[PDB]
Amino acid sequence: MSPTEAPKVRVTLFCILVGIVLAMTAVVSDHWAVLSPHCEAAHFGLWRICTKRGEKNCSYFSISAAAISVFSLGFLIMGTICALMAFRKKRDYLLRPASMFYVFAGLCLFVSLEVMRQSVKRMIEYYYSWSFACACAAFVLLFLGGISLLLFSLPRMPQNPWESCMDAE
Amino acid sequence: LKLLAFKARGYFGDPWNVFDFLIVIGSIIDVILSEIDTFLSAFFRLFRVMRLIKLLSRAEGVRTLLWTFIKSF
Repeated sequence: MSPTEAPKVRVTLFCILVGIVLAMTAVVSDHWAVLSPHCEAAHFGLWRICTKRGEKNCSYFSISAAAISVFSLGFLIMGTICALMAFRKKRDYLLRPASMFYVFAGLCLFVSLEVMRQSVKRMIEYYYSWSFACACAAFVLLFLGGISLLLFSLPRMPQNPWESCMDAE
Repeated sequence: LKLLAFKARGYFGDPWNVFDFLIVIGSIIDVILSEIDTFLSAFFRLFRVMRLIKLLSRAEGVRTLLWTFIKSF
């Protein structure tokens, strides 16, 4: 009850509940780039590429980011199944593994972010408004709500010779 | 082997086993990446190097000294 029902571990776990959906806001919305030739204004994403002058023509062609963000959405499911099952049956060791997959799901958007930047750099201007700063707020959420959950979930430094990491009780 | 020999309850109990798990997973992703690259991220090739930290799992004087100071800071 001490590492799983403390409030400092549930403020963090509710914070991941924000970043679990903001990284889902990014992975469906295709709004993190603006092609601006000057009409041929196109808005890039992972899955659909839509050119807007209504003449809303959304289609596909980017592959790297898409493939990479199957894993960022893959670790997330795999981390929550560890996290949803670690609040019951008095097991808390499981809380730590869940914190692993949220760092990874954090860092598998950050490849995605870097992968999407190259596409806009090779292809007329660039501007991101709606879903790069979404995912750069779900990167920084999941990457840092994972490392802090990790240090909030371990037994902790003993601070005395008798105390030990991983011991009686 | 370690997992099969600790029903997963005692494996994830040792703070070093968690580090082991972390390293492994990342190292694999690295390989799969290097793969889906050529089938159709200089951060994942850093999971190979982090294995060396395990060595700190046996060294008992280094580990001890380390903890001692990391506990004062």
